[PDB]
Amino acid sequence: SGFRKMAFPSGKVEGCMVQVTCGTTTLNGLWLDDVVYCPRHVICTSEDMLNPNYEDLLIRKSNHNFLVQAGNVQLRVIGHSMQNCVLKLKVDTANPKTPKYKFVRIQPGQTFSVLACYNGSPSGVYQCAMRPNFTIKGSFLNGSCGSVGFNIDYDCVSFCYMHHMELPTGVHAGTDLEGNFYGPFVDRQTAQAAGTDTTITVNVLAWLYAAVINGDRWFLNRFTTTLNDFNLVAMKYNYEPLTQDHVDILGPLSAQTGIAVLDMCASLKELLQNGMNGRTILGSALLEDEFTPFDVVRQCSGVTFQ
Amino acid sequence: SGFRKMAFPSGKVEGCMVQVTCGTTTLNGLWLDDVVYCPRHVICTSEDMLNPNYEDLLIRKSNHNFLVQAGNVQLRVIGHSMQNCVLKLKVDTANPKTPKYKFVRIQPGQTFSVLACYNGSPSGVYQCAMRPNFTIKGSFLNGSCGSVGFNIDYDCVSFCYMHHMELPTGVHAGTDLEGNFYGPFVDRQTAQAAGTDTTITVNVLAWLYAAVINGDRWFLNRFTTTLNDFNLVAMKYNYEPLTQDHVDILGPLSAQTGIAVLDMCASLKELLQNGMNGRTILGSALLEDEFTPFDVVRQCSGV
Ligand SMILES: *[C@](O)(C(N)=O)[C@H](C[C@@H]1CCNC1=O)NC(=O)[C@H](CC1CC1)n1ccnc(NC(=O)OC(C)(C)C)c1=O
Ligand SMILES: *[C@](O)(C(N)=O)[C@H](C[C@@H]1CCNC1=O)NC(=O)[C@H](CC1CC1)n1ccnc(NC(=O)OC(C)(C)C)c1=O
Repeated sequence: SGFRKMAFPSGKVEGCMVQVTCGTTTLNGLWLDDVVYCPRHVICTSEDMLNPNYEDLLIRKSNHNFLVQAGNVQLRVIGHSMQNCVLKLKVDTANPKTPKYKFVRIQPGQTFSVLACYNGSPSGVYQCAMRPNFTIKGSFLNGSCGSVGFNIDYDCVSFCYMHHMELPTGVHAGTDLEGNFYGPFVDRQTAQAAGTDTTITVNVLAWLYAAVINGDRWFLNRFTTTLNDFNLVAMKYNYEPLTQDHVDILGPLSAQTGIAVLDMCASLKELLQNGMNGRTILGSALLEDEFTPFDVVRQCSGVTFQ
Repeated sequence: SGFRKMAFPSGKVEGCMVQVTCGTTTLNGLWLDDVVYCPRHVICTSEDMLNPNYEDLLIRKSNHNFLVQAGNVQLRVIGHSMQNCVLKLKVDTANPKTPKYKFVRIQPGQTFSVLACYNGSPSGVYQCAMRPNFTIKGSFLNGSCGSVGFNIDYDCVSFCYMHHMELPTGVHAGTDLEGNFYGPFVDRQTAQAAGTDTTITVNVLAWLYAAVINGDRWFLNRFTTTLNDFNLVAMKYNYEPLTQDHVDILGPLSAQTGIAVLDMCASLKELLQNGMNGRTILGSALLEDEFTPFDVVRQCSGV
């Protein structure tokens, strides 16, 4: 009972967070086995940031210019390399708290938890989605760079995001753990703007199913719709196209509630056309689009991690 | 920048969660030192749950009836006792991951993180306020009982809530870690209901400050209100009276933004009277009251 925006338990990731310092610059790194991953811009001064040549700047560094701290233990750096926009520091000590992990690249619409960190110390955890415009709506102050996003599957931590920068309007951009940016952004202090964002339609539908599961049913109407006719209406409200794959993905929640996906689509079509008229759904006055179908099932069925 | 509902990192608490089974009931316990804390209704059969005589039920139990598992490992129960609505199971092994901790009783309007768990295994983390009506708007399924709420200050975990029950409307009730319920609720199967709730005024003002700090400033206006005139309006909308103590508590946010509390109050009055006319604040179309002044400072400064 109840429905809440919920993050994964963060403990397995907390035990991987370190502080990385290069000259004057400090930010966070991810310690897994005998490697620390962090944003490559740790090697820049503020001077360099307008248009840094990272290959050149790194050549001029040595292992000893990297101070890595795990709490109050310094980790000795014995190698370094750059992969895209991440720096990999080889250290002489493997992290005893390394979880089972993998590195994944997520798609727009997918959600994940962020462990916000400062100076290598976890400070808070919250749930985000990769927006269609390849930004995230995060909460990040100076010092947060190198904080990561992740999912847990059973015992396995999938790292999908490392934080690098803030864009206009206070949204955020970063890379996968191979250092490739999500979106067309670059790690440079230069004019960049996100494209126009859109609503993640499949997620709105997941959350309408969540609503029904939790006893909110006022928006259910007597109609069905074709996929085509739904998309005609939804594109007019800056909604992402709903695909057959999305319809297929919503199948389990459809069967659970006994409301056909295209019947839910017809309800959403009416909500877009007529508004919510001051009413709320699951305690929100807007349609929520940062719960995936999986997120809904997970929360409504109580799936667990150890 | 940016402003998100944010829970504390849950690792220190995760290291304390165990599974407790008695008979056919399995739920969660909190393992600190050599004691496991859980809801006493773990000892009930469903027929007991009508008006359980806990004292007498517990006398009939053996330490052997309590199956406590921490991951793979069975913890032998060597002692049991009861404190209000909480059961304490002494075990023969002290939790090596016990953090620095305290048990606190939270006040209505204050917030805490919940670690929802099932079968002693962590499921998820989220933030709740203790409502004025002594409920929390949580997300809990069968098996979640014994999940706890907490705040972390530096390295010290302040435990403030343990989960016992759901109420009509899909809200939740529970106890402090001494087993005393928040609100007038009782741990038995009997029809119970939350009283009428009120909106935490000071928290709404904190969140409006958070909005301004993050550059969302459209609702600011050149007007001010007296404290009394503010309360006359807001109390019509079932907002808690704003006291001078509240105004004082907001002083750091007032100072950070340069907006006096009674200036911000004029925004709030106008939002209540006229609504948002299609606009949002920090991406919400409603006024949010589950962020404390501390939560906003913490998040807009980065502790
Ligand atoms: C990161 O370097 C750190 N040490 O924490 C930092 C994190 C940001 C600080 C405020 N919010 C953040 O998310 N990143 C940066 O400061 C980047 C570094 C660049 C290599 C990527 N950075 C530098 C300069 N400017 C910006 N943003 C900016 O100008 O924002 C506007 C467009 C909104 C004005 C930036 O992110
Ligand atoms: C808890 O015992 C557990 N094993 O997890 C459980 C948690 C709830 C189940 C669904 N979501 C929860 O939060 N608690 C209960 O089942 C309590 C036990 C009572 C001693 C306190 N309980 C028992 C009976 N009824 C209710 N409430 C109830 O039926 O609420 C309705 C009217 C909204 C359906 C209850 O919480």
